Amino acid sequence: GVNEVPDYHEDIHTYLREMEVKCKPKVGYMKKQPDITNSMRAILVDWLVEVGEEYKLQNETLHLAVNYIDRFLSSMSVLRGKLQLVGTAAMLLASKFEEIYPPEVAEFVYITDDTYTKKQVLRMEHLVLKVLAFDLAAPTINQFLTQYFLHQQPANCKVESLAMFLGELSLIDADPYLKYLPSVIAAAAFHLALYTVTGQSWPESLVQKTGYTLETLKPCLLDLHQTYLRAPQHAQQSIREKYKNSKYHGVSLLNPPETLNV
Amino acid sequence: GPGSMENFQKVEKIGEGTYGVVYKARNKLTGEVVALKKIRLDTETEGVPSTAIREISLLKELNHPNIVKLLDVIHTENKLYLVFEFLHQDLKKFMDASALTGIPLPLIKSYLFQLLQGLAFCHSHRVLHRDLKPQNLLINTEGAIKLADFGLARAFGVPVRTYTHEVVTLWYRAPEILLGCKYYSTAVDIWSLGCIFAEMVTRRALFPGDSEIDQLFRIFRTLGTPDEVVWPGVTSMPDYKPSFPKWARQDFSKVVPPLDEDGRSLLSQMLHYDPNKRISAKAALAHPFFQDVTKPVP
Ligand SMILES: O=c1cc(Br)ccn1CCO
Ligand SMILES: O=c1cc(Br)ccn1CCO
Repeated sequence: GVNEVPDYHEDIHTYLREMEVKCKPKVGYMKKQPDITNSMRAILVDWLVEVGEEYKLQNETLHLAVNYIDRFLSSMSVLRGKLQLVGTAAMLLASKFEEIYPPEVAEFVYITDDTYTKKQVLRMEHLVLKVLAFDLAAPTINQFLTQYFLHQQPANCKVESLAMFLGELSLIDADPYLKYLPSVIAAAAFHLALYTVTGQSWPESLVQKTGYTLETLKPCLLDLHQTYLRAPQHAQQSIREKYKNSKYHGVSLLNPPETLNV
Repeated sequence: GPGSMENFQKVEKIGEGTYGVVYKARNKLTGEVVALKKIRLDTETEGVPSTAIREISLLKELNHPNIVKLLDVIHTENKLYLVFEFLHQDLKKFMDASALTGIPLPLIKSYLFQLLQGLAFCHSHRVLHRDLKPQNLLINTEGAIKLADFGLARAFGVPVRTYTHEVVTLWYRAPEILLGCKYYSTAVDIWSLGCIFAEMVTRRALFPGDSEIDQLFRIFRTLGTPDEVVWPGVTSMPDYKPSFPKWARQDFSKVVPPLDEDGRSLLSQMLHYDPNKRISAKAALAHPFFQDVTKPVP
């Protein structure tokens, strides 16, 4: 019905496809950052995952924040001591954009363990807004996922949750996910989830919608499949902890497939 | 961005929201008349307001002839200036001051047709307006009308999630919001436009309630109290009560007597109880009511 916006879903998908390209971070920016590394970024994102669950924020908010951060670090060089300040302001902006009830600024100061002042958080807020030129309505993995989900016959909540989980895992690791668009990671994540839970494969209807095939998804899929296998070993564990929860059907306890068969 | 306050000459104050004041101003270099919305941050303890973050980010993306244009944003440390295209009037002032003996049917038709184009463009770009009312529709001297005030607007996902409740000025608010529904969608904007359509014909609000429950009752007394047949799920809705009086649907020619058959049809499809059956902006553009549409000036 109207909740799935029959008359606009295609227009919207097409628009999101054009926007994800505009909102894309620079693939190679971490090499151009003198003082920070993929590893430090992973620590930040893992922390923002914990912040999101402590304040019971939407997953969309988490995804937006990571988008803001990566775009910011694409043109602005940041000392390791200030990385958290960027992340905090990102999360604040994303909260004000997507949340009904965003946490107050003071709560954002609080979670930084008084590493930063409210003035520093607010001034960084302004800086991020300047650097992004207010361009905050960014397509996320989630925005594509929810559309792809409409193609399950029938809906399977384990599939949905597992896809969300895999997509979130991809936020942690700039290498190699910075090089894939949200629409493509979402596709890879949906197929892996679907295959893992039901044995089924990326449906023809989504091939029609997206123009993507298992052929075109294969690179990303291979990376996502590795990320899923080694997730119990990753240094960052907050997403796995969150997906043990019943809200998400405890999908982090599901076992990864050992092979994909193409 | 590409601009500084030095180049504007303030002319008069044209408005005032809860964010601050709007002035009509003039670009001293180009000649352009603009509206400056000032948003004060220095006074702000919570940094840049979410209302402004949404308005700017969403309006940056919406270039359409029936959506007011955000021309620029001047971003000081103490103040934020939104530069907008200037339009002389809103539809509310127009209906009150010059439409004393009515808006002619050609102009009603032109206005509704433009509003649907604007709204269709919003929905196609995953934006809900959530405050369509005559005060927020701006008219120029050329006969254009444009959706304005995107401070209550929202970027949606497909399918939609639960968003803020009690959105939309009460008289323009859809039953599905009034009944506390978990989810609402593009249909809430169509309802508002339906109310506005009627309001352009009569020059008076269609459902001027003084509380949530009075709004519902005035709607029910006009369209009939909905049941499972007209609106599957209604009786399950969180703020549906079985004790609701059961009013008969009045024939639609009595709701807006001056309206013709095509008009009545279009109106009925905008005010359908069931958000799933309610007509979309995109579909409504094809309705026979518009068969002879032109763009007359006020
Ligand atoms: O100091 C911090 C804090 C967070 Br949270 C993330 C990254 N860094 C850089 C050094 O690890
Ligand atoms: O308040 C005004 C007035 C004019 Br005229 C144009 C834009 N705005 C801001 C809301 O759109």
